Amino acid sequence: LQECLEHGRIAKFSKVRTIQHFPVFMNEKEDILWCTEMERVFGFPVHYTDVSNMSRLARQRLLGRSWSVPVIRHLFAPLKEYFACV
Amino acid sequence: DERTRERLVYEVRQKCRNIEDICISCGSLNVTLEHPLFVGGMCQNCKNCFLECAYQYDDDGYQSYCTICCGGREVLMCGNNNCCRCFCVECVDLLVGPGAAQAAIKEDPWNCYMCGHKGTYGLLRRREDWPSRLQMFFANNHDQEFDPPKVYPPVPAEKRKPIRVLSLFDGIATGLLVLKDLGIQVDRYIASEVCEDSITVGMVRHQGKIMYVGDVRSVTQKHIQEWGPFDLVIGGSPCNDLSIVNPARKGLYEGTGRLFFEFYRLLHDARPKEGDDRPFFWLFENVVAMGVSDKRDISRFLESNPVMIDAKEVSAAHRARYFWGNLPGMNRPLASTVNDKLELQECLEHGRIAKFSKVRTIKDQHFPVFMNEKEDILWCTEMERVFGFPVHYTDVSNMSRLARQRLLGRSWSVPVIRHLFAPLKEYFACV
Amino acid sequence: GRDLIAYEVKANQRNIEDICICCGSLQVHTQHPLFEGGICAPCKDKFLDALFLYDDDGYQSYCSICCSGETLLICGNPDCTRCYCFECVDSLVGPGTSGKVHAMSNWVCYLCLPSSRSGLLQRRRKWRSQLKAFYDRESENPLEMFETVPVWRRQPVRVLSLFEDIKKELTSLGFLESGSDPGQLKHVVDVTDTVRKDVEEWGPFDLVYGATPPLGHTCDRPPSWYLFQFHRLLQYARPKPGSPGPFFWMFVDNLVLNKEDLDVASRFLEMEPVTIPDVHGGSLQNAVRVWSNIPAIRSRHWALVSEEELSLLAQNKQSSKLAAKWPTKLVKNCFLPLREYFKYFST
Ligand SMILES: Nc1ncnc2c1ncn2[C@@H]1O[C@H](CSCC[C@H](N)C(=O)O)[C@@H](O)[C@H]1O
Ligand SMILES: Nc1ncnc2c1ncn2[C@@H]1O[C@H](CSCC[C@H](N)C(=O)O)[C@@H](O)[C@H]1O
Ligand SMILES: [Zn+2]
Ligand SMILES: [Zn+2]
Ligand SMILES: [Zn+2]
Ligand SMILES: [Zn+2]
Ligand SMILES: [Zn+2]
Ligand SMILES: [Zn+2]
Repeated sequence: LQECLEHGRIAKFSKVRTIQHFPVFMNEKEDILWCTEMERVFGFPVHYTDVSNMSRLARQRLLGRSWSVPVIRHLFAPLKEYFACV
Repeated sequence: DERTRERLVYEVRQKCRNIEDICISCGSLNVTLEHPLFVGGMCQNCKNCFLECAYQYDDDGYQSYCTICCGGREVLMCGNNNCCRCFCVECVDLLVGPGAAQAAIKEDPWNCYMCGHKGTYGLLRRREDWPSRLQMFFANNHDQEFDPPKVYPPVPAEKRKPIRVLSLFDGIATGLLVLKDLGIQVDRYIASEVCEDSITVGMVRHQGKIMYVGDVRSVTQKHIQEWGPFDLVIGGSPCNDLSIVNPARKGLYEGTGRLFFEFYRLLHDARPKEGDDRPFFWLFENVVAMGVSDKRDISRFLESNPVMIDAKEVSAAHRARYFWGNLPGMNRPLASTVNDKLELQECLEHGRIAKFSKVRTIKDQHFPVFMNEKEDILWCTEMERVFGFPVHYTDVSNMSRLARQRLLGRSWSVPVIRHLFAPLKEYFACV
Repeated sequence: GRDLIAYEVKANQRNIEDICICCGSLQVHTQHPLFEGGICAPCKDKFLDALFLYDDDGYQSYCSICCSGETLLICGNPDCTRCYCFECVDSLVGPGTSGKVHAMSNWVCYLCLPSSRSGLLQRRRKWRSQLKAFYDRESENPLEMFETVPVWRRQPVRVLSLFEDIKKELTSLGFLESGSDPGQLKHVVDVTDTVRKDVEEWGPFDLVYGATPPLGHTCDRPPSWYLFQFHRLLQYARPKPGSPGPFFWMFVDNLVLNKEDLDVASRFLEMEPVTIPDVHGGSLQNAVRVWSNIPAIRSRHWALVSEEELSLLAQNKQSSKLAAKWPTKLVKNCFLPLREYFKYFST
């Protein structure tokens, strides 16, 4: 998890489990994972969801429902054997 | 003396007086200047009123007062696109006629006289090189006469060192970002800021590169001495209360004025002694919609003539700001590179078209974008693109849109500050 | 708390539209029409009540922001009736402004000219329209209601006045010219032969007036006949369809047609009569029944005056030997709102 954190932030947890509420000890204070870090946690590209003027609670909720990106990469990877490449 | 004023206008139109010999704003005889936009004289009190009021804008987005007299009774707003000018009824009673204002109101597609396709009218004619005269009009502010800033000879390129910046009122660390964009080596960046979200933005975007402090007022001269010699001190006073845009204007230089003097004190504390000829530089920034005596006190204390710089010349916003400072080439004209977007439409997201070519930050025009047959705000990443920030610059922490927009708005315009900091490459080390 | 807002907007950096400027309430029903800010629901009702209420001398009855008649500041423009109050000027503009304004005595109000720096109170643009729209959406059973005219856009008013000359009244209301030979009012006694072509030949009209006679009969023609002639020539003097300009009409009865003919008249002028008495010492000296569209004509109504007492008044005044005088002062103040629509000038 610590590799997915921003700089200036240190995680007590090694994993975050979404199905000690706020998982980050920054500046002697308990804080939520930021949106771009949740994006990093699932393996999305950096700043993936910052498209429109939406709230933080909605955008976190939009991220949490999504499939885990290296898992879906692992699954979709043998389809390269069956279809064209760039 | 109102009857005498109108009487004087009567004498003018009977060809007994010249319109250039009378002040068309308030009817005074003490004509020192010529009115920049239109034909007529201009007294000094009306200059001061013109300085304060000409770039003030209502929540509407249109001008707070009349363009002619910076005052007036009930204004006449312009229907032309992107134009925000206002002409009060009383001026139009003179310059166009006492029956043509009432008949021009009935005209539903009404263009103002700075936007009038014909350009020439009977008593009022538009002077030709008015943008040139508008530019010159701030060089015309020689009421505050000072000596020019001291020019230091350039240090050789092998002897250059990384720059050391004291940045008061840092915000979202625009100044360091611009220094990194120029490729200048930064030894250290000390920043004093109070709002946590802006601290956070800086911490993340500048990984292992910024030392943070507390209150500016708390910072002592001992702190300034012990944090190394500084090579560049930058700062800008809060323009939330100082502008007319905020509906809450209980004072004018309560709060924000104090904080200016904090910049003043720490500028003296960071200034090297006489005889210490090492290159030192400083920049202060403020908004144009400000008080004259306010502007005088600032120019006196900083001992310098301000330079207005509008960001329209380089960016996608109307961001006119005063810059006091001794940076070389602060006067020289702005150049807009091909990376800088001069049209708003280029700063929009895909699937979005803009009616405006420039938006000014503040059934009525509140939101500037026609997307999917619907009026909508600029998105936060687009506002970033409008000021020339890197894409997704402020998406660090879990903050609301309103707070984040507000955060963005206060910031200095990135190509403008690139234009100001660019000759510092001649004085400090590169990457 | 009227005083608290200066902290609330300045320190708490809060929008003026979220608080009620008229009293200091934090829950607002809507926004204030004339000035920048919100307004709460009882103040909304209070405002709508007081809206077009003026005084007898000519000026507005209540304080144009909050509708407080307790303290009043008269504006120093002869073409502005707007009167204010102290509590507002210091609360909304800053702590020592109402006393300075009172000491000026040549003070134009905010509506007149806003070039003066204002502490917190901002004037809404277009506010005349905003006022009209506010009344439309916020009044229960809204009525025939025209946007208020900007002062330079105020033309002289074109009056038709049937069976009673109102030149003297409206001239004394500064609405008609004493120095003009071309009369800006057309009085007609006999309308019997009049055709639509004739009323159209006489020019367009802004105001139409018509009244039944008092008890001393100049002629024997029944009081219903005047009412119906009024209705006809009223339909003739109506402006051509598509006209934005303000057209008004005012029919007056000096208690001379009975209840049956009164019911007929109520139907044909499409509203209920407004009774406006003269009460001296508590005692009903006289009274008059009106129909008109003129703003706040209906809030001058007195529901205390019963129909039996008006029948008694009619019986007592018919049986007197005195010659009949036109009750000028009852309907005189019922033309005051047209100040805000039409060109005034006095001497
Ligand atoms: N009737 C419907 N049709 C389409 N999408 C629907 C739907 N009802 C719900 N959804 C959306 O479908 C999603 C359910 S799970 C989404 C996971 C998706 N693979 C991802 O990575 O984003 C939610 O975004 C939900 O809002
Ligand atoms: N006492 C104080 N010390 C430091 N920063 C302060 C302050 N009071 C206000 N500020 C902050 O200083 C900023 C004023 S203007 C900020 C502009 C800055 N150059 C930028 O590009 O972001 C605001 O962010 C404000 O919150
Ligand atoms: Zn002048
Ligand atoms: Zn003007
Ligand atoms: Zn225009
Ligand atoms: Zn209220
Ligand atoms: Zn009041
Ligand atoms: Zn007034």
